[PDB]
Amino acid sequence: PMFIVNTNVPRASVPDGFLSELTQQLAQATGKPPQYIAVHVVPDQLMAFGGSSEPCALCSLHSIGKIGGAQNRSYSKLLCGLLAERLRISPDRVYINYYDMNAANVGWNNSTFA
Amino acid sequence: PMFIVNTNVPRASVPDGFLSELTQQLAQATGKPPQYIAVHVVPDQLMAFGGSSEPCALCSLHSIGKIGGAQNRSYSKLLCGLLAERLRISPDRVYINYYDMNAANVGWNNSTFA
Amino acid sequence: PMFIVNTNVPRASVPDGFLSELTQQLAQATGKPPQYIAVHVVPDQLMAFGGSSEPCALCSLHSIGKIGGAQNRSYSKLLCGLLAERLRISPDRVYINYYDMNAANVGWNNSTFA
Ligand SMILES: COc1cc(-c2ccc(/N=N/c3ccc4c(S(=O)(=O)O)cc(S(=O)(=O)O)c(N)c4c3O)c(OC)c2)ccc1/N=N/c1ccc2c(S(=O)(=O)O)cc(S(=O)(=O)O)c(N)c2c1O
Ligand code: NA
Ligand code: NA
Ligand code: NA
Repeated sequence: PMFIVNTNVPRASVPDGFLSELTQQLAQATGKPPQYIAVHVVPDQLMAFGGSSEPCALCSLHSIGKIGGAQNRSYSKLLCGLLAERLRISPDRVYINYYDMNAANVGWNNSTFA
Repeated sequence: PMFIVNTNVPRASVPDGFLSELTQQLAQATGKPPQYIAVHVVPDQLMAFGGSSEPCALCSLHSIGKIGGAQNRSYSKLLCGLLAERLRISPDRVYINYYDMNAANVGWNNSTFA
Repeated sequence: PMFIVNTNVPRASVPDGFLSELTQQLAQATGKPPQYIAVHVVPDQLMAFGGSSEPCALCSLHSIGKIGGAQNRSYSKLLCGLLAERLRISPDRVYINYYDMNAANVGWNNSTFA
């Protein structure tokens, strides 16, 4: 799975340890081994949410399967939780787009997952 | 809705008010409430369009609904118009990918829109 | 087609000519003219792959058609090869998401490709 967070919070506000915490929490939530989890955090962005420049985040989570209505509600609770507690971003200023990828449409290590 | 622009135009060439202008104009073109519109501008990027490093932009508009053949033409006209006028990027060096998101696949406020 | 690579390798490690090499080789792999290929390299990113931050890349290739099981295997071998040779990124720390876009969902030059 791959999780990306783009945010206007400055880099100095992202705690040491945050990529590793995301990695573990995501391995647990998706049930995938942490070796297959990739995480990307992009701070200091020029962005607005509802017109406002208060702390916000635009995120995505791509996974081959493990995406669906109930799982996505559970991921959002987890990930909004983490963004609130670690980056002090309000959950109503977070979007997370979920993508259930076909294994044939994900390249890795010179091939695809199909 | 979430609109993202990545461009090789430098930050100093992004005029004050640009994020607000996008928010406002997208609210109107899409008909959706502006409190839900997020915008994100990423300047100074290392990019090429057609092999050329002349100003260009690669963009995404994601929304729950309001995505379709006629509507996307209207957004393309609007958004190429703003990138030409404000960032001096030629419309034929702009790509915009449109995504009609399922509500179950967008997290917000600890849950999803489902 | 549009190819984006996000990587933690520093900008000074991206060799001169790399965006042109990606442009040329993708034009060949996809069969589309290079005038229509866009590429975007994002170095110096805060990322982890499998819990750690050795060189890695998270990529996307969007194309109108020319996306499918065999083609994507070939694109993955081509793009992992380039990232390994040119950026010193191991193929097993690369993910590439492939997206077959509908023409009506790609804006360009004030309209869409529909
Ligand atoms: C805004 O639109 C929606 C909103 C909701 C909704 C509302 C409220 C929610 N949360 N409320 C609260 C309240 C208090 C909270 C408090 S508090 O202390 O009590 O204050 C503390 C905390 S805390 O942080 O725990 O402390 C909280 N979290 C709180 C909190 O979460 C919420 O949570 C997830 C979700 C759900 C669905 C919606 N829209 N759905 C669709 C679906 C399809 C559409 C299509 S189509 O069908 O797909 O085509 C086409 C088109 S169109 O083409 O554009 O016409 C459309 N418009 C579509 C469309 O709109
Ligand atoms: Na130049
Ligand atoms: Na896109
Ligand atoms: Na992607």
